[PDB]
Amino acid sequence: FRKMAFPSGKVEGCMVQVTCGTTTLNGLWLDDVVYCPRHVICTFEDMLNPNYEDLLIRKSNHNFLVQAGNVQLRVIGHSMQNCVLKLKVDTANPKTPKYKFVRIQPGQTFSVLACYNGSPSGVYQCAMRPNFTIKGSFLNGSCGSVGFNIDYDCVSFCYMHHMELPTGVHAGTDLEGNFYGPFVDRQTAQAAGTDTTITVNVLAWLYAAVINGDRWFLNRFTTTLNDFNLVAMKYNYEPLTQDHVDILGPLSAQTGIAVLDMCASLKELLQNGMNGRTILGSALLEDEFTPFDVVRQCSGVT
Amino acid sequence: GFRKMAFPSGKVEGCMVQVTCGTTTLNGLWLDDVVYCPRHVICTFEDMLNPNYEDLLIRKSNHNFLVQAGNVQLRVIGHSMQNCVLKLKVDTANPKTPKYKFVRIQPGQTFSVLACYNGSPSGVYQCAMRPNFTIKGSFLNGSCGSVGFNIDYDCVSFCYMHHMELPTGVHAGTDLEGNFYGPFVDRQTAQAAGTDTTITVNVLAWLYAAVINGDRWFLNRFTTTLNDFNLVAMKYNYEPLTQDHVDILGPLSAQTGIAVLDMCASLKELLQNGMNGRTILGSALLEDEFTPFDVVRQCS
Ligand SMILES: *[C@H](O)[C@H](C[C@@H]1CCNC1=O)NC(=O)[C@H](CC(C)C)NC(=O)OCc1ccccc1
Ligand SMILES: *[C@H](O)[C@H](C[C@@H]1CCNC1=O)NC(=O)[C@H](CC(C)C)NC(=O)OCc1ccccc1
Repeated sequence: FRKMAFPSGKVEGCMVQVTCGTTTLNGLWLDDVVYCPRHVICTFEDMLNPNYEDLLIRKSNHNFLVQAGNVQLRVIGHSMQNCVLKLKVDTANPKTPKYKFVRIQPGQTFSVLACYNGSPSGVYQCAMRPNFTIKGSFLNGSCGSVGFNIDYDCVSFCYMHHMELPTGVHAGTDLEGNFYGPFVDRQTAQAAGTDTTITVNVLAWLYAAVINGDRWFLNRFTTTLNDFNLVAMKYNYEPLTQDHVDILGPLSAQTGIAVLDMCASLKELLQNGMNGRTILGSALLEDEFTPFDVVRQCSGVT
Repeated sequence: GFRKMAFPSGKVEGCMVQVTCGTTTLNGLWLDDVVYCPRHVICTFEDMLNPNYEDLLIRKSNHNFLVQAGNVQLRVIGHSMQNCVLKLKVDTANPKTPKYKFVRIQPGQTFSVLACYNGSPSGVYQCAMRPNFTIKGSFLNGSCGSVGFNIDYDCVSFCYMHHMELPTGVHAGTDLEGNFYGPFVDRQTAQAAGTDTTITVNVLAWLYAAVINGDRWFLNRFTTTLNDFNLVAMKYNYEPLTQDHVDILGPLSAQTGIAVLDMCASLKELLQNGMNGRTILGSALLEDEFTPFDVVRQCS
């Protein structure tokens, strides 16, 4: 199995650069609005302790340089929504895809289109960790790069990049500017809370193993969801939600293995280990494949 | 941070089409007025078992090829065969053709794959040409004609077209000139690859990436000569490290202050002792599908 990103072309067509003063980052151009992180309006000195409402009062439409490549897009209005700036421009992007704005849950995965100066540089799969960080790959100038999923030509944007935490993981917002997790867009000392393993995704990977014929771990036990959740937390595993049980439905049906039966199989792995054996060729339980990712890879969805 | 990252696929997405001959369907690459696709599209499901391609091709007409770009059919006005690749001349030029080149990559080099089905892009991921000329892909029925590529300043360098899956689950294909990487043939028969080896220069590049990313547990105070390292590498089915490789690792050594032969001593310890259940960049195994260039591009 490999981490497979979505094709990025529909998003590539929406990336622009936004500059204020000498601070340049990326923005997302959909119809006649450009979305970008609000700290574009900060000087380096401002970022330590910014008063964003006051900083925005000192900015006019003509203070914003928005460029598609080297081509300027005239700003005709501006507003701030939470941690994102919305710059109304005088041109509707002809490459705007069908799109939605969505707020994802921990455990969900998405493709990141890493960009610099409005120019796409690479694409990779990320998972939202339970502590609301992502283990990304971002350098200076990457803010405003977005994360997304695609379903049948509709792009669901879920992440906009804002910052790096001292442990080297990354934090950001949805496209309404609301941070994932307890982070704020100030250049202050912030720490990601203790992370946990994404149980629903480990279960998805056990189903993927079963589908490919690797099933030694299937036991003769079962469990209740509550009993499992209480034990899983003792092993630094996330508890399962009703939604998690439901999204495992299709893999459960495909393999004929009840979700709570697989939970009991995982519990044995946690209480006794792997005892030298492997699953899908690995001694470690992978937790960044969602049940959708497993079915997406085993099917030919485009 | 450090991830396996692919090139943005938009420039290639605009070139993918569907090609059908009878009941066989796969993908094609549309550049200017030509569509490139694997020649086994002309085979029936049963022809595939043992095809004679020149004999099968002379019996086809232009109208036997159905090329669809999205919903729109392109009319085939000519066809030729170049090795294992069919070149279909269409009456329409692709307005989305990027600046491009056809290249044949070297074992150990990496490229992005755009997996497609029925002419529609499905996923993108990074692959390496293994020393035994297989790739570890993720491809299903209908993925043939999917391409691999690298992108440099808006010029797309096409290096791979997908043709088949081996019994072991690894994959084989050709360059855009139709010549297979490796000793494989486009016939529906079980084929084995030569014994694979590990790409040593890539493992070292990845160890330098782990250092850049503030990880050092595997480093040591020992040192080694190039020849003494290659003796141990060969013993562990690793590829030889050349002076050219040592040179290519130069920038990464200067950035980290770790001489190449010092990183070699580190890797030799890793090979003879194992990782003892520790991990490097979240991995339990030594990763060999990042080139030195891949590490530099992502780390700087
Ligand atoms: C936006 O491009 C940038 C992305 C960072 C650059 C390095 N890797 C990244 O992901 N974001 C920032 O520079 C961000 C701006 C604040 C106003 C949110 N600041 C930041 O990430 O600082 C981290 C930091 C905090 C405290 C001390 C030292 C560094
Ligand atoms: C083209 O879409 C397809 C890609 C395969 C399909 C399964 N996964 C893939 O990557 N290629 C073929 O179907 C190919 C046809 C030519 C060799 C004529 N055949 C193939 O990959 O099967 C090889 C094989 C050998 C022995 C047993 C089973 C399969």
